[PDB]
Amino acid sequence: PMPLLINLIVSLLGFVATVTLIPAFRGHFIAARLCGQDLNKTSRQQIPESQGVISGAVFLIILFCFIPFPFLNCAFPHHEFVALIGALLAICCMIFLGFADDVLNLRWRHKLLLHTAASLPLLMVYFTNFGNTTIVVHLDLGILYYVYMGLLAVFCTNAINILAGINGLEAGQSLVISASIIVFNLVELEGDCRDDHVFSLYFMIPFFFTTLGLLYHNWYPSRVFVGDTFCYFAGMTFAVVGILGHFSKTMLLFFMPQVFNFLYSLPQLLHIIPCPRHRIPRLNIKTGKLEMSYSKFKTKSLSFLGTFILKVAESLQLVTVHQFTECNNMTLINLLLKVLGPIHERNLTLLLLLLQILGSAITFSIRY
Amino acid sequence: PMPLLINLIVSLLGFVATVTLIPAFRGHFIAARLCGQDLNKTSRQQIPESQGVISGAVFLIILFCFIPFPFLNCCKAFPHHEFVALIGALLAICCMIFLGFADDVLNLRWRHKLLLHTAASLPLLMVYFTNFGNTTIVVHLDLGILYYVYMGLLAVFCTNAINILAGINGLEAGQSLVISASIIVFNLVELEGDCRDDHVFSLYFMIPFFFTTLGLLYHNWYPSRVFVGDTFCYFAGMTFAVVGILGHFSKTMLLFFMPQVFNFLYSLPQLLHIIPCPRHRIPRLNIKTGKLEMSYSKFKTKSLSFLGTFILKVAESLQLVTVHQFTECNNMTLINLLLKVLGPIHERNLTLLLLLLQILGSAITFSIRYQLVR
Ligand SMILES: CC(=O)N[C@H]1[C@@H](O[C@@H]2O[C@H](C[C@@H](O)[C@H]3O[C@@H](n4ccc(=O)[nH]c4=O)[C@H](O)[C@@H]3O)[C@H](O)[C@H](O)[C@H]2NC(=O)/C=C/CCCCCCCCC(C)C)O[C@H](CO)[C@@H](O)[C@@H]1O
Ligand SMILES: CC(=O)N[C@H]1[C@@H](O[C@@H]2O[C@H](C[C@@H](O)[C@H]3O[C@@H](n4ccc(=O)[nH]c4=O)[C@H](O)[C@@H]3O)[C@H](O)[C@H](O)[C@H]2NC(=O)/C=C/CCCCCCCCC(C)C)O[C@H](CO)[C@@H](O)[C@@H]1O
Repeated sequence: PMPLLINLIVSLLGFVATVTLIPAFRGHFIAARLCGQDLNKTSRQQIPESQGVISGAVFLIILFCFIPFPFLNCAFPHHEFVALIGALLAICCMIFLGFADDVLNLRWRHKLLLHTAASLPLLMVYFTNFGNTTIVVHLDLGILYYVYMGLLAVFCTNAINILAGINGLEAGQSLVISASIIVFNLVELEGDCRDDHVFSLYFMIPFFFTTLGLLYHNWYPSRVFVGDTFCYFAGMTFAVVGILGHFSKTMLLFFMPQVFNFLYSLPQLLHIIPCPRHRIPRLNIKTGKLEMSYSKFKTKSLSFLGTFILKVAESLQLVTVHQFTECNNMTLINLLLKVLGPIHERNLTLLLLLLQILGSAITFSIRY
Repeated sequence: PMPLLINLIVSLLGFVATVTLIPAFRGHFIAARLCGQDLNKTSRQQIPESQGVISGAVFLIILFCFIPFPFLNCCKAFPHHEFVALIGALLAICCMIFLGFADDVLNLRWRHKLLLHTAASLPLLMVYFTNFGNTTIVVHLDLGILYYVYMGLLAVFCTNAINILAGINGLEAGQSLVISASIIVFNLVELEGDCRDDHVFSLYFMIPFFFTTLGLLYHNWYPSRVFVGDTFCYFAGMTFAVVGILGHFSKTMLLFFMPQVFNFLYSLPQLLHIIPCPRHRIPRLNIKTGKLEMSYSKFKTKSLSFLGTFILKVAESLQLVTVHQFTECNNMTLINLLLKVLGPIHERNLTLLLLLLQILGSAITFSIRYQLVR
């Protein structure tokens, strides 16, 4: 089709724009103190933080210019245009919130409230355009359905965020997921539901190419860091395409390593097991590779429920406790390291991307 | 009406939210090093910058929560066009808040800022086309694509028109509040007239803006405890451009922009770099007096091109610019011009004077609109 072709053109041009603009603005970011040190590397220099903003900005630009082409000589259909503009509002709000958060370092409560408020537009569009709240069981979920979507949105913004820390991972898994969703959209295009999946494509192709431009700089050695800007941006874009596309189940299935990491980290997130500020592997100076990390805490003080959960985990061979208590920091990165010992940062990132691809293949096998 | 009542309620709640949250987040801003030095006082301390974002944030929140209330049981056919007007306008405003915040953090160049103003203005034009589409000026000529240009530039004007008229305390938020209040009165008067949907839309976007900006002014007033920054400048300008464009009273609105239009044109020679343009063209405080005096731009005459010398000679002829002899030319901004007309004025008094002049401009606009005695 012409719309998809134009979309691809502007998407490639936007990729070029991102790759070009990142270094042009480096001085700006550095002067603004928007930078962070590579915690998993020996050098202690600063590295541009919240680079996603540039990519994010470009992304918006692209869509802002691409809105008209689907409607060339098309009683105008205000509802599809409403879907587009509302989705763009949600995404823009989320990019803006991520950039703000990185500069300001907001507490978790602030984060969650702003996530919900910025997620409302998705519910607006969904209600006005589609507004179906029934799941096969056939039970009509009602208001709770909206809640679900809401939560889903939040999840997508924060899940990708917590599965981070090693060089190049964030944008990498984001790209794998985006590509899988693109393939799924193209397959289902010939099927019964075609408009939903071409919408998902409209939003996915430019995201894919811009995120690629960002990963170009973010790959090991990381010359830049993407930050909450990008994390929340990608999360919300995925939530949008999945919700308005009516394949949130397939998407969540694409979110397998993310879901597993989130649930695995759930005791720390809820303060059951003490949650350090940074829960990433520790580079061993001698090895030249990433070992696991631990949470050290006074044993007796811990709540009873926490001790019980930790004992269950030790029974299941998930946590390598060294009883003070030194529990193994529970993130997917550290779990891969525990199963396969010390791994180089680049190699570990690559392994994680490959596992994501395997999850996508499993999902495709389930659907088909 | 129920929607306007709910709007007023949530607007007052948002005013409280702003006045409360502004000081609460000061630690975040300071720690992030987002602050500026108060150039018009002897103190050297830092003041949190871009606090407008907070207001902006609250603003968005309010409208995100207010979108449903206009449509209550609004028949199986929902009107997507009023809804898209709302949503597109909010996309533009949010994009603009975001642009101002990122610009204050990054200190972007003029080219970058203007380009992004255009790109963030596109949603407004999309809404206008899909919903209204009229491109005829009653002067009766079809402007065609140029109308879309006009609105575009108009948007890009507003965002910047408030930004350049700044520097003293409370001028940005103050003039923005005067404008918003006058536009609210205009919307209410015209509410009972022929065009009710356009003006109730203007109200929807104006009332919460007025009250959140009031929350910001509470702290921004002299002595300034906060700075609003490009975030608030762009946010306000773009909200105004939205209500005016989609409200179909851009002429009346521009008439409300009399101080800002005059200050923009009067600054035009320096903006175009014909006459050398300093990075800050604010009135220089006098340490002895304690009042604000004019500021000049010093430069070698030889470098100055023929056109610049001509403009300067014309200005001197009209008694608009003071020139001494290298050569120094009075900085051209409405603040410096009022100081030329009235000599030294204290900071607070000068701010209040500019607000009063803004009120007079609004009154003139009402007289012209309704053919009333001045
Ligand atoms: C707690 C946690 O996981 N923290 C992570 C999380 O922390 C966030 O970090 C961010 C910064 C981090 O990226 C730093 O790592 C450095 N870095 C990054 C790459 C790199 O290659 N090298 C490098 O040095 C680099 O300096 C960079 O500043 C940020 O501060 C967040 O505020 C911080 N916490 C959260 O988001 C909490 C977000 C709260 C999430 C709430 C979840 C709610 C979901 C509910 C859904 C449900 C209701 C449906 O991500 C970090 C990634 O490194 C982890 O180290 C850290 O352990
Ligand atoms: C050039 C100019 O006007 N500069 C101004 C303009 O410059 C901007 O300044 C800002 C900084 C200013 O807020 C500082 O003043 C201090 N301050 C602030 C309040 C206060 O109460 N007390 C105080 O001390 C405080 O430290 C604060 O950091 C900012 O850097 C902008 O990027 C800067 N450039 C522009 O606007 C360019 C704007 C480009 C204009 C583009 C116009 C194009 C319009 C075209 C329309 C057409 C298409 C129809 O605004 C300043 C306001 O103070 C002036 O000092 C300065 O002289």
